[PDB]
Amino acid sequence: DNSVDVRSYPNWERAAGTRITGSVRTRGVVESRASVRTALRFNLETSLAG
Amino acid sequence: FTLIELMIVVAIIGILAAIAIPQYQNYVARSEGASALATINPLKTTVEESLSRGIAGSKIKIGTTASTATET
Repeated sequence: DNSVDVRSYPNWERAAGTRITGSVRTRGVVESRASVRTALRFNLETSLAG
Repeated sequence: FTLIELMIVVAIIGILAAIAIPQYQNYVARSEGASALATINPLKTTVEESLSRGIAGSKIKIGTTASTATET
């Protein structure tokens, strides 16, 4: 979570010091995850003895 | 009533009806100018203040519309 202000060039009240005019809030959430893959190969061998 | 008193009154009326009157226009003509400058001189102070503070010209105006940190 975070917040930031917004201010344009000198305006409002006929001042000359750059006053605040708005704001923008930012939110979110971080997530972490791990994965482990494993692949094993095997050869088949068939037969028919008699 | 008699004629002596009436004639004396008529003569005194004509006598009084002889007072001269001098000019009285230059007095007002000079008083008007003595007031015009006295009224429109002090604005130089505000002009110099506005020009030396920081704000630029043009915005300097007259009237009664309050003031702010930009216009005078």
